[PDB]
Amino acid sequence: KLQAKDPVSLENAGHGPNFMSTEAKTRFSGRPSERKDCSTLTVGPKEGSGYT
Amino acid sequence: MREIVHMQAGQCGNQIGAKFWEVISDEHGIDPTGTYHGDSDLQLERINVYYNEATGGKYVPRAVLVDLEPGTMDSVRSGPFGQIFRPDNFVFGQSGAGNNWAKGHYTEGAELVDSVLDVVRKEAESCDCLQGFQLTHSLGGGTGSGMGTLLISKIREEYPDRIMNTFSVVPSPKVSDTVVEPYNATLSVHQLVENTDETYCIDNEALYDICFRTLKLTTPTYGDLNHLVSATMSGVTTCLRFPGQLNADLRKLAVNMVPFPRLHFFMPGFAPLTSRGSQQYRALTVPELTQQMFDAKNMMAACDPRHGRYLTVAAIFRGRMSMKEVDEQMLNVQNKNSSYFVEWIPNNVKTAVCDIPPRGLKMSATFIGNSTAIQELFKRISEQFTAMFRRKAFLHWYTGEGMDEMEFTEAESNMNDLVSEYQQYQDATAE
Amino acid sequence: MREIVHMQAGQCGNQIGAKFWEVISDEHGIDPTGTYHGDSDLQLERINVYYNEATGGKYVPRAVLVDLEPGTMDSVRSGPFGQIFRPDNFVFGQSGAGNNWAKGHYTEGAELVDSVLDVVRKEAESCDCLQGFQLTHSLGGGTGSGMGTLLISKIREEYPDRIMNTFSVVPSPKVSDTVVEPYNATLSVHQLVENTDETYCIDNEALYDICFRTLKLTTPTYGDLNHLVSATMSGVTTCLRFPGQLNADLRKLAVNMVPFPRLHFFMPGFAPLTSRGSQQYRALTVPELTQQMFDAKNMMAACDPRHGRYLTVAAIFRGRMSMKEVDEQMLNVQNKNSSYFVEWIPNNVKTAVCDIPPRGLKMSATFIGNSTAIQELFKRISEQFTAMFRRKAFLHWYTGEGMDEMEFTEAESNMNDLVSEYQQYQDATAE
Amino acid sequence: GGVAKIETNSVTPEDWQSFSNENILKAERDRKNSADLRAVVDSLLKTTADD
Amino acid sequence: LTLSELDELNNKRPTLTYGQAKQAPPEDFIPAHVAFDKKVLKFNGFYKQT
Amino acid sequence: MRECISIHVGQAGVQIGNACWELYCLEHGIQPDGQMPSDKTIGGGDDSFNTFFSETGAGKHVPRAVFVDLEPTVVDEVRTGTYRQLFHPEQLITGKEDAANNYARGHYTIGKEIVDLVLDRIRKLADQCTGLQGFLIFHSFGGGTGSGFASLLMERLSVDYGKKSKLEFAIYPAPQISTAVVEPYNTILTTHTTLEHSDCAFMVDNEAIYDICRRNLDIERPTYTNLNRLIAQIVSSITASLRFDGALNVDLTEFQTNLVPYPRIHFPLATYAPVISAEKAYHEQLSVAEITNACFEPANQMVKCDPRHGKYMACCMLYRGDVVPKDVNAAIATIKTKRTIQFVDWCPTGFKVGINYQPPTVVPGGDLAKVQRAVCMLSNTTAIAEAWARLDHKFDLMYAKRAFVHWYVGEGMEEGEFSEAREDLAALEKDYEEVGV
Amino acid sequence: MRECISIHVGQAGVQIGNACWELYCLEHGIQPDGQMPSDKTIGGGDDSFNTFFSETGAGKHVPRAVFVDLEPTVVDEVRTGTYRQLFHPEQLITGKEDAANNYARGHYTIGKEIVDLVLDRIRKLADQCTGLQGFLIFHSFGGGTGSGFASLLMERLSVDYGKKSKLEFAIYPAPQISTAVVEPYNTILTTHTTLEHSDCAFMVDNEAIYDICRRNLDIERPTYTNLNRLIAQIVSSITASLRFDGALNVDLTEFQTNLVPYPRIHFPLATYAPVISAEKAYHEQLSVAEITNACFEPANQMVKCDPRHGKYMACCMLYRGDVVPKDVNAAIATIKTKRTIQFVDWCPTGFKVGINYQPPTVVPGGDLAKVQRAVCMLSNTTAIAEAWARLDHKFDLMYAKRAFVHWYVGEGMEEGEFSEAREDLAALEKDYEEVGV
Ligand SMILES: Nc1nc2c(ncn2[C@@H]2O[C@H](COP(=O)(O)OP(=O)(O)OP(=O)(O)O)[C@@H](O)[C@H]2O)c(=O)[nH]1
Ligand SMILES: Nc1nc2c(ncn2[C@@H]2O[C@H](COP(=O)(O)OP(=O)(O)OP(=O)(O)O)[C@@H](O)[C@H]2O)c(=O)[nH]1
Ligand SMILES: Nc1nc2c(ncn2[C@@H]2O[C@H](COP(=O)(O)OP(=O)(O)O)[C@@H](O)[C@H]2O)c(=O)[nH]1
Ligand SMILES: Nc1nc2c(ncn2[C@@H]2O[C@H](COP(=O)(O)OP(=O)(O)O)[C@@H](O)[C@H]2O)c(=O)[nH]1
Ligand SMILES: [Mg+2]
Ligand SMILES: [Mg+2]
Repeated sequence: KLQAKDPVSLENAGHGPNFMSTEAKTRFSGRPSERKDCSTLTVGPKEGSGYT
Repeated sequence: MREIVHMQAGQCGNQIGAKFWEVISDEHGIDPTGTYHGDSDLQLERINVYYNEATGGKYVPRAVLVDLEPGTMDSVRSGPFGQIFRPDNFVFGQSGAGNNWAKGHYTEGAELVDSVLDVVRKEAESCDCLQGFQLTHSLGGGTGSGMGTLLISKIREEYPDRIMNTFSVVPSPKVSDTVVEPYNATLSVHQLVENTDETYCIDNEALYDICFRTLKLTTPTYGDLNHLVSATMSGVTTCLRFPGQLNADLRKLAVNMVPFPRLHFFMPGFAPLTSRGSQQYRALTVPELTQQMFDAKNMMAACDPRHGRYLTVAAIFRGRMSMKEVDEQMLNVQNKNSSYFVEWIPNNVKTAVCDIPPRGLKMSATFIGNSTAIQELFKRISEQFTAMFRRKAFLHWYTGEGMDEMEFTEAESNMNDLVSEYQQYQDATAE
Repeated sequence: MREIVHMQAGQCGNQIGAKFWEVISDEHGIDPTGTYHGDSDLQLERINVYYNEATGGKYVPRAVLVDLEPGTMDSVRSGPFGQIFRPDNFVFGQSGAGNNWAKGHYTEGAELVDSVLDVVRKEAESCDCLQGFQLTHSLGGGTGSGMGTLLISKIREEYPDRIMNTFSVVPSPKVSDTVVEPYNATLSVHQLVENTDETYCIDNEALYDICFRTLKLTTPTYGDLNHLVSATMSGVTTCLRFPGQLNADLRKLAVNMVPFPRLHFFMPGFAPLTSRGSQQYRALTVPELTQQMFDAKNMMAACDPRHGRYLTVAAIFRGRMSMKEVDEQMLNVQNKNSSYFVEWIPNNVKTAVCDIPPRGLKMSATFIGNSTAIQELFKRISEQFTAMFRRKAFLHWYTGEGMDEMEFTEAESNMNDLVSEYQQYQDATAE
Repeated sequence: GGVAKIETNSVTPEDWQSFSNENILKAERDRKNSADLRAVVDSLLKTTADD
Repeated sequence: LTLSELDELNNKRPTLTYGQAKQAPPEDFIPAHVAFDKKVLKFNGFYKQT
Repeated sequence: MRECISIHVGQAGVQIGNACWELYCLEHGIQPDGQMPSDKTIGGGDDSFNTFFSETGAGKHVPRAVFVDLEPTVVDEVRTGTYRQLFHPEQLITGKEDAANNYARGHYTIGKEIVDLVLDRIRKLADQCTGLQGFLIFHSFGGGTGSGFASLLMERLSVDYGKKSKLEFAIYPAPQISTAVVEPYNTILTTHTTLEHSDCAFMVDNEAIYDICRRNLDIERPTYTNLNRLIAQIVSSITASLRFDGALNVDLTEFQTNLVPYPRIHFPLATYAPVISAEKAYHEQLSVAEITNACFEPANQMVKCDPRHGKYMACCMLYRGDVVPKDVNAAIATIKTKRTIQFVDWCPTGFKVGINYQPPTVVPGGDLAKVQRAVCMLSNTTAIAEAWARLDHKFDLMYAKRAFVHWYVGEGMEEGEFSEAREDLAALEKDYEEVGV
Repeated sequence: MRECISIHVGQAGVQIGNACWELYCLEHGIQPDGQMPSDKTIGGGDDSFNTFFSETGAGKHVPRAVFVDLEPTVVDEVRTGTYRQLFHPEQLITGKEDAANNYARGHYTIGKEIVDLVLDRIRKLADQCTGLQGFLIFHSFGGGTGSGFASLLMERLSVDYGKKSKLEFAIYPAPQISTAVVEPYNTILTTHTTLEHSDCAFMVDNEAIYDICRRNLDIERPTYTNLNRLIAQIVSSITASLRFDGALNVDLTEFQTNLVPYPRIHFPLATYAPVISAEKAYHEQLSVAEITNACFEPANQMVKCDPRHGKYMACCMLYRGDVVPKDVNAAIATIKTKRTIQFVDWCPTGFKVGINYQPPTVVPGGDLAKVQRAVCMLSNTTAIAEAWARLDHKFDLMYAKRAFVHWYVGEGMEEGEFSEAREDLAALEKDYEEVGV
């Protein structure tokens, strides 16, 4: 897992790509920008953005 | 909405076109009845390239099936996936010579050409884009070469702007199986030079070589040779049918291989090809695909590529790939064997990566070579022809229907100019 | 990601390599199908040294099986754990030489060598960080001696820097098993001296003695014989596969054990080995492991390090032990038995401790010794060679399919030079 | 049918127990801090009235 | 000895040739600019003026 | 106000545009069906989407792009894909016959039947636009539609519009890696056409992007999706000054004025820093000095071109995120004390920096990591003359024997445009020489 | 401001570094994922970790270490072990083929494949250093990458830097216990770079550490883990003065200018006290006078050479914990009147005292006791000539008939290197003999 990556073999967890699947349909899935559920994680201290 | 109208001429044409139609019908999900049973919208979105919808939701191949004698066409109607064809585009003659280019091109071929031309006009006017024409004939016979070259001449005179490729199964020294093969090939190669845009020359002894050493099979029969030819045929139009990262249709392939109008005699190949007992023991990758294509024992033409120089190589890869391995494998091949590539054209590789592999294979590739080593078959056929023509043997069978020996001399001379042109563009340096 | 290519030559090499591959598949948790059914991540930690990931989850061994006649490869394929091998890695010819160095090296071995070299080139190209080659064969045969030494030579000019290991089953002092065995042994070690990086000399007489006086076992059987040799083979390449406290690969062993470029014939030894009636009477501890490891009866060759002198010693331990007591035992063995160690080299025992023992054992050790005692074996083969060569016994073939007496003369001279070198470095003084 | 869909999110049975255990330990840790602050506020409500 | 040890031979014994399983630290850290990205709180207001 | 019109031409253009508009929708919070999330909010202004998206009034955020190709494959792939209700169906334009890697076919035969309709759509978009900042034409110099019809569209747009800027994002062929044999012909013809009708021509290679994805993002097997995501990051960092607000801002009109000295040298290089995966991102500080050094590293350019074989002329650096203007001219000072990075003598001040406080947007399921600071470098070095000379040598090898020239003569061209392009390219070499000396 | 970069080269170097960094993490309260749970630190204030760790700004603490091996193994064990998240991925540099106990392999052929990676990583760690103070380098003389590549890295490091302090913590070969064969060859081939590229070099013997673990720690089953734990405690006691606060304290410059009299005489004895188990710390008082007396014992040194056969040239004591300078003065008065310890006549005052009030910390699963006080005694002494004499006897014994020289000669090394390195070590012995008469 800590080697140089392969998106094709890392598609579908680790079992490789799907039958009759094209690159644009697999990659450009139109997923929304995820908002992390950091309830169990420990968020580091805020450093402030450029607006601050 | 590009499309190709297909033509089968002769017994070999009607066999290796039948196998081509059933393998692409399997790729497109078409039943032997004709009703779709696939799983993806990609499998129908570009089905208009080869099929016509009919009333009742059934797809018909856009093919014209021509033979002088109607035994092979009864066989192709009887074969599996044989009932998808229309019965209108089944053109037959009552008589018919066979293994006689004069009596396939001049006599009993001058009146059946009107019927096949009418069918071609019908199938071409039933179109909106009409990318082009695909003839799957074979040199050596009468109606394969004579009627086939007459069809190519008529089509080139009618539509001289559409892409139009012939395949041809050009004669071999060892398998032979016909006395008049040098005459039949010599009388048709100059017509192919003048008219055909892409000639994908296949050879029977090379197909037997593949099914003997590459994949074992212990009895290659005839269906496996046709399946190799059919997979090679399907690997060229996979950019026309299925989408991919980098696309190349027939016109792009013609532009990016042929440098000059007369040098359009490609030699094809296919990868992967494994034995049935060692298919699960192989790591199928793009580098190993390149290993298999760039090899003398894999090419489906009888020429050894090491005996000349590559002008251009087309690699039509199929599958979920990374473009960097494709580019670096082609460049490593060129940089290693740079002596076998012409130096006045840098980077002699056209690359087309499609996203849909053929069924049963995860990672496939189709090879096309414009090698200058293709002149060995032409020199061989020329010396066989001049051996049979130095004393005029089997010549009354050709001159009984108005053909002159000056036609034979002109065909031999033009074939010699083709050989000399290939020699010149092999030995030419960046002066 | 260091990796070696295994190469079995002769029928002895084929059986011993099948035994080695099945026991290493048991060590790495590979089923006879070829998949993985183990219980730890450390088995796939370094699975690439011996196995290749076929697309489909199968692990194919990186082995080349060579035989002149398809004999024992049928047994290898039809026995258990024989389906893992790729069927394209079996190389055979239609004839079979058998116990003839000249036929196995010049007439029949010269036809298979191109195919074997192609297969080995393919395996080394499949490698990306190749460590070297490990060839198993027997001295006293036609394919094991002749074809094996031809392969060793050819791969020596192919890869002049990779580490070359040979596991050679050497003739026993008693019981012949072959009457041209001194001829084959001399004519093969003439190549083994100057073409191998390290050679492990193994003989059935000492292995049978181990099986009776150490393991009782009533009926030894070549399965257990090749099991003992394969356990040594698995022990010698342990640090390449599993993490440890002191790593040592084959290059490390060669550097620390080969003082002079000709002196590289070792006596292997594996010594967790207890009779089944005495498992309840021993404690598997490091001092007892060291004692049975340095015992003369445990040696897998008939030569006596008590009669000779240890130049260098390599001890590879497996298991979660201490370092201090291992180092203390290696110092203590020399400090008591200082008459069997040459004193112009101080502390001539190398230690390589790995964390993971083999399955079913708390701890393990394997012993690789470069004694000067091995000159007795070459003296035996030399006088058994000259007793035949002084009356031209069995020489009519070796002159028939193409050698002179000069080759036998040079082989005998090289063997006697090796004997003189071993003697001079045995009796050389400290200062 | 069932449909092959891989698995993605699925926890080991000792990870499932460790999710509920560390929720209880985090809630107990914040409960004793409130109990520490409750004794602070109660104590200063007596001293400030006395001062 | 008892011959039932042949049937007891196929028992699952505690495999320990690979040592004790090392404990792994959970991935319970995330930087603030990655944890709180794209998170905006929207409200509505009057802002009365005279 | 402050809007630009995107023109994605070619298969490379359409795929780059897919990546670009996915990044733009994720940056502005627009759903793939062109709607706001309503219950979720993305934050940031009221008109910080109008550069690329025009509002219908019912909440439909239709973009400002024209995807055009002479092939129904790559564009119907978009029409089938997840962004099927985002684009107006008249924006996505397909021909019937392919250009077949032929500049003559794409410029004289097949381009003319579709050029009128694509300029009609461009006119409709520009009439919708209040005041246009410029066009962004995404294509490839390799061949076909991106070299032919694209140059035709540039000529017609320069005739019809004039003073409006036409920025190019050109996928220029690698010195060694290429996927076609007529690429020198197509590149020299399209460059001779765009040398007289462009204002700026940002070059992005492919082999260099393979090098970036291999060394930096440690992807040993990269596809075109990662390359297009990097190019999308380049163009997003370019236009973030127009889109958001903050510190020092530069617009696309005078990007050129602070970039190109003479109206011949308009081929700036590209660089992005940082380009790091999710593993090697939270273990580094990512300071402004570090990202400026990562921009100035020779093995970090977006084009296979060593910047040490030539002098710099202008460097426009666009910083994004937690970037204070103290650190920018603290790092630029160290760059100027460095002597291996040697600037041209007639340009004492050769930096134009623009700082926006908006960090870059990470795509879900992508390869780049969420970094607090980033910088996109646009260099105008003289070192690209090596690539120009390699193109000239390849053209000489191919044109010495007139190979693959009948394909261009028989579909519209004369045999004088090849020589005209060649002498124009040699003139470009000599202009670079006199600029350098 | 201060930092200390630690390089760990070789299998022995990486195995020292594992225990070193677990001890540093437990000293600074850093969890293996890479952040502190609390903010204030017991002893030192706030930035007491800058000598070893660096802030990413977001709360991640990355060590200032470079773990280098010419081998996938061991460094992959670190990369897949407990501390897989603490270490930066690019500061663990691995090769492909091991040097196989060959100085020629490690120095001439395969070292010059990742010597530039480790140098670039060193430069990038030094760029994050505000004021850099140390280059603590950990390796062994057993051979391979710990000798040849350590020599190559030390040579390039000393020509690049040189105003810094390059300290060595070398695993010198023990007089009679050794785990290899060509150890004298490798040690003599690498002793030149310890002579003329090192500011100081502390060399230990594995059997000396074995003996002190067997006697003091009561471990009849000692292991390399215990050896690395003791060596890590020694290095922590050396470097605690930079990070933690306390009384009169010595940084590396003061230490190495009060330790070495001459540039070639920089090879001191190492001793740690009280090396003690917990069930024996229940019985011992562990007072300052008795731990100083335990430091002045023949069977307590890290290297097997009896100090009664030489003259103590200088001693630097570093005390930690409940230590008062009054108690130190009493202990020094006790030592200076002992007839067993004698000094050179040209060193009237021969003690340099550093004090910290931070006691050493213990690791779970460890072997040392939690002592209230400790002392590291580092003494430049002429009695180390025994080790060089034994090594030269072994090397001459093997080199009398040219054993194993064919490996080095064929692996790109001239045969005169052995002779000239032997001459250099003979000169070093001559200096150490007649420096103290
Ligand atoms: N970076 C990047 N380059 C691409 C991509 N797709 C194609 N290219 C480049 O485009 C070049 C070939 O020209 P194309 O863009 O495929 O041709 P076209 O512009 O679509 O015109 P036609 O030849 O008619 O298809 C190749 O050399 C590629 O380097 C892509 O997705 N990303
Ligand atoms: N104190 C201590 N010494 C060690 C340890 N591991 C190895 N050594 C020493 O290292 C010497 C051998 O060199 P290695 O470190 O194993 O090898 P290397 O430096 O990685 O170089 P290569 O031989 O190429 O692998 C031995 O003599 C040991 O004394 C350890 O964990 N602790
Ligand atoms: N591939 C293929 N080759 C054939 C077949 N029949 C004949 N040939 C070869 O081609 C030559 C004659 O071609 P033929 O098929 O008779 O041509 P046709 O009469 O026009 O159909 C012979 O020398 C054969 O070696 C066939 O069915 N398939
Ligand atoms: N240990 C062991 N030795 C074997 C085995 N098979 C053959 N041999 C030895 O090999 C010698 C005969 O050589 P042979 O194998 O016939 O050589 P080949 O003809 O080249 O294969 C005999 O002395 C046997 O002792 C085996 O399975 N195990
Ligand atoms: Mg296209
Ligand atoms: Mg090592």
